[PDB]
Amino acid sequence: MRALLPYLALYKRHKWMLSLGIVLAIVTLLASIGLLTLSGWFLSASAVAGVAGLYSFNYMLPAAGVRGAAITRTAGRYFERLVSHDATFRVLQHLRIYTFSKLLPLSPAGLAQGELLNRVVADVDTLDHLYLRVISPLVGAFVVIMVVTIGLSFLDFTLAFTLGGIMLLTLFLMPPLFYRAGKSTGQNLTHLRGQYRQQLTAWLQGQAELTIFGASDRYRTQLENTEIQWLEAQRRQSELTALSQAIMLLIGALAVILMLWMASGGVGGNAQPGALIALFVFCALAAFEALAPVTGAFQHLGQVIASAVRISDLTDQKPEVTFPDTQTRVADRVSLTLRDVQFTYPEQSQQALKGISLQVNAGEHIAILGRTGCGKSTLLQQLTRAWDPQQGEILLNDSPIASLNEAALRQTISVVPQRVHLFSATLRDNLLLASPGSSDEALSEILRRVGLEKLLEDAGLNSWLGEGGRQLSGGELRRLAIARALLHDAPLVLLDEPTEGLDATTESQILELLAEMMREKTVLMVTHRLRGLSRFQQIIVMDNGQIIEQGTHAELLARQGRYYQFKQGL
Amino acid sequence: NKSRQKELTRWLKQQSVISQRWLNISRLLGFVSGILIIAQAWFMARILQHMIMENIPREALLLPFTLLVLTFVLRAWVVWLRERVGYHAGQHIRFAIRRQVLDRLQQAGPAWIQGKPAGSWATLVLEQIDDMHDYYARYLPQMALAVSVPLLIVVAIFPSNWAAALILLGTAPLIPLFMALVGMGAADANRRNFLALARLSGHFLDRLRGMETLRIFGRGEAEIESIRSASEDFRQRTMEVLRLAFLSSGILEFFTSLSIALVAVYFGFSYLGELDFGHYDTGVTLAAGFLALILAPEFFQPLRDLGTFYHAKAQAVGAADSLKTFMETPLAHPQRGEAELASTDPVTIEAEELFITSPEGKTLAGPLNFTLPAGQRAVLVGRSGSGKSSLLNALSGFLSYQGSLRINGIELRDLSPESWRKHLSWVGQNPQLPAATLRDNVLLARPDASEQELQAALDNAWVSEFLPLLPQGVDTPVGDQAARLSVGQAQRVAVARALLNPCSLLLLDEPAASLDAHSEQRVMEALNAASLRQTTLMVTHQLEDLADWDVIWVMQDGRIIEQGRYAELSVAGGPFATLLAHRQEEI
Ligand code: HEB
Repeated sequence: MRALLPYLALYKRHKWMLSLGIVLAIVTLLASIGLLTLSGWFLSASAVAGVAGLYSFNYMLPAAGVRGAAITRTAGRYFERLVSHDATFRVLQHLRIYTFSKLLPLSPAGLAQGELLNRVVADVDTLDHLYLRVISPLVGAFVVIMVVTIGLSFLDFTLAFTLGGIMLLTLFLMPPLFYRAGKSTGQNLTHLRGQYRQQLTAWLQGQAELTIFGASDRYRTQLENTEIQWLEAQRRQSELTALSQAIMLLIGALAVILMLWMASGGVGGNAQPGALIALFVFCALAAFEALAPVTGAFQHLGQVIASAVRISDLTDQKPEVTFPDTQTRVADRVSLTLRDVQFTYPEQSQQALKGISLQVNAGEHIAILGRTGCGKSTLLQQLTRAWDPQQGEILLNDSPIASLNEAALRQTISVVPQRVHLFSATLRDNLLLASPGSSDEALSEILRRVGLEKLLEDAGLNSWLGEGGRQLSGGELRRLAIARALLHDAPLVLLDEPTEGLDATTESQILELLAEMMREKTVLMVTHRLRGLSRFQQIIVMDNGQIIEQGTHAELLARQGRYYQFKQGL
Repeated sequence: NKSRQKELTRWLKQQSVISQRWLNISRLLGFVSGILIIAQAWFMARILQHMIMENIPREALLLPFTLLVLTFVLRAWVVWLRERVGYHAGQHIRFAIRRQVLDRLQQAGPAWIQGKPAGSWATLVLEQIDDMHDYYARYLPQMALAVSVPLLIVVAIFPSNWAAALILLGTAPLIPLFMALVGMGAADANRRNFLALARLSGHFLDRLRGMETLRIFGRGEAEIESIRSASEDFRQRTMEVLRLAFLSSGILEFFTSLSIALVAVYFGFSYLGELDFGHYDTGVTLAAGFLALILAPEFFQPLRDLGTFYHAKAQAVGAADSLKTFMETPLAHPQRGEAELASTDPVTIEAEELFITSPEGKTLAGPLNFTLPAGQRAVLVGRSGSGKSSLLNALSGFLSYQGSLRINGIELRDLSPESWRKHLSWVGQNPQLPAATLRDNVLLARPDASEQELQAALDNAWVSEFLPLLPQGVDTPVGDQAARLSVGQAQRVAVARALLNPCSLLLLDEPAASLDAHSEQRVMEALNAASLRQTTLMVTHQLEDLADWDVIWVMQDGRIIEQGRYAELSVAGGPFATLLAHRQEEI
């Protein structure tokens, strides 16, 4: 319950909208109770008065009651639905912005995955349920009971506290008792659901293997056995909800029976209550509608609390990179220099690898050539400041990289990643990402000059990409990454394995695209492919995280070192 | 009639006949609920009249109080029974739909299964089939209760006072009259709001999956505004529809309030003497007035509770949208014969004018005209997306084909899949270890294998060299998606599984594509030897070590464009030399 505190704090924005929804929920319930109680009293009072009491009996004042209660009940219900749904969409928007704003500063390393993010989206959806599914019914039930108890004690304190006491006692005791009674079943239920999903994913992914080896029929048999156990846990959970719905009817029965019995003896000082008996029994009949959502509301608090812990576990991680507030001016020419920084992870070498310490002058293209299958390259991550370098120092234009504020750092470095992401938006939005303000024609000429003509053939810039449609192939998807880096127009360009997974035709076109477009920019290109390296001013070949040798493609072959062996087809 | 909302609602009721026995019991028990509600109201009305009018002390009314307690206890018993019966109706429908979905998904085969991520099949099978439960467990029983209890109330009130019965019956035709005006078009508009909500959820998931790209471009702050604009656009669009959709709630609350007030006003002024109609010229009693008052909110309660179940129906219609189209997509389904392959000797694959077809009807490989003699090993090479992998899936029986593909002069169509696949061993990239322990995974090929045979397989595949590194050794749990084992040693387990039983045909689909430098050296070493025992077909881009393979097929755009041994192709200057040169540019 302490876990919900940060999400409860999010309710300060739109506090009036959220509280109006609960107030309208209370007013609708009180109008339902007041309308039935007034009708029950009116029948008794008029029946007792009889025909002889027509002239003495006042009915104008009850007439305003049944008119007022009927209007405030139908208008209360309509606006309770409208206001509480509108408020539920407001809190979802603020939950999504809050979660995204927390996840952004800890983006690369904090999140470590596609199953995690589907679970993060579903958890945010569950925190959105806390208001209508949990808070609105529980708070609305409490105030209705208190208003009924207080208002009904002007007649008799003993009767009001008996009906109000029974309703308060079931409001506070029964939901925790049923939440506790089904906690054992709700754990076997989560275990059996995750076990079924694991056996289903293994049965679907290994369908080729299972069918070939003749095991596809007996691995579906244990899948159906898990489903049977899973459905037996769901049946046990339904029998608990069956009990709580039956017990709710008996508690409502007890209140009516007690009011029929106790109020018959006397209401207030009047030992002959008459019409006042029907006032109490009809209040008891109507009052238990307020408690209908309550046990189901407290059950859902268990799901909401689980999601709140799970989201807080993710968004409360410490960001491992901090950015100053200095308003540095981005230079038009970037000269990157490195000192004692590692190119790749330790890779279980346990040799305490020394730094690389290379130097990149402004305007020069340098390719870092590293063995395939070795430790994964990490120079891209610590140049975009995914994490700080634990050893050595990275200077960007003879100034430390940590001295750049985020706005300047992202504007002085444009990177084409190995994993290029297609956002679901239109083709124009997938390119306006790189440069936010760009002319529609300056945007289209980029698509022409990178060789993406097919993307302007019919739907053009408005064509929907991503999951909506128009999946891009690996070759043309690489030209999308380069188009963004060209639009970004940063002085330093970082290419990570750009020609990987490409045919010789596409690989040659993209390499030529790099040279002519990125002539005036420093590129630090990291590949394990020998193609097109004659254009680079400097080639750095390294084995086991150490520069074995370095030089231009001409003089590097003359030394007949490790690079010459690669050119031999070794 | 022709809306998608009604089409999906008809589909949901077509599936409900699986548990029609349960839905009939539930509808029968709802009729018992109505009778007990009336017996409740009749006893309370009689007790109230005695105490209020005849002033009978509560100690003289033990018989009516006792009967009132039993009818309360019986009501709670029926509510308990209906809730349990309701679950059974939902469970036996979900169990049957899940069986149909898994039947259609096993029978479509791995060719169709890999068209989607396995987490999206888990959404269909777990989440969306389970989203249909409350519609069958709660919504459909409540629909039956909403037309049985109210009519049974009217039948009970009508003999006592026809004016009171008219007040309740008068409001009955107006609620369906509203459905024609609003709420038939609003229901389908809401179905699109739930689609827009799910699409807005995928908009947010898209921004989460692309935070790495948003970070490097510094677009995080400008992507909060896209989240805010999209959410704001959804809310305004949805709230326009809900201003009409929530009119059903208010109108039902108006007609329940009007009916209670009208019953109160009619009876109250009848007692005062103002009115003299509706009471069957016998006289209006307080017991008659109380019976109609207690039963007036009960007349509308089944309809009011049906709006409490709106979301049970809304999420079943959303689930039916995905499950109806899944069950209706036509699929290729390669046809299975009855013939059996008599011999256990290496087969002679022959193909002429062979076209391979995807499960959706697309052609994956064009005209194939190859021939592979018994005991010979061949390699498929070519640019990614040229249909090399499709030929191995056709031979496995996973794909239908238009042409000729004869195994020993017998068409692959006519071969019974169960008998054909016992002559088939396959090692592919991305190994799949479905079993629990590493010994179960290796022994999956044939559990009857002896320990001596199993140890030979674990030795030839070089599995035993990393067994000491494992905690439990050979009987080690492999974990979810082979988490314990790295891809290099998981693939060696697949090699052990393949060579556990020598076969007639061995298909290898880039076995050592993404393995480390060491496992690749041991996976290939085992497969280099295995490929000599029987007919082998291997798909690679590791062209530098194909000298010993006696046939090489260069595939481009779904057809074989070159053939011959390594010595001829490497110098012929054809497409293989281009591919070989491209391969050599790797380090
Ligand atoms: C537009 C579409 C829509 C939507 C989107 C929605 C969304 C939502 N929602 Fe809803 N609803 C609706 C439409 C809707 N809705 C309706 C129509 C109704 C009805 C009301 C009555 O009837 O009463 C409801 C009703 C309702 C309710 C009450 C009833 C019951 O009990 O259930 C609630 C609570 C809710 C919640 C909610 C939420 C949380 C959400 C978030 C997700 N909702």
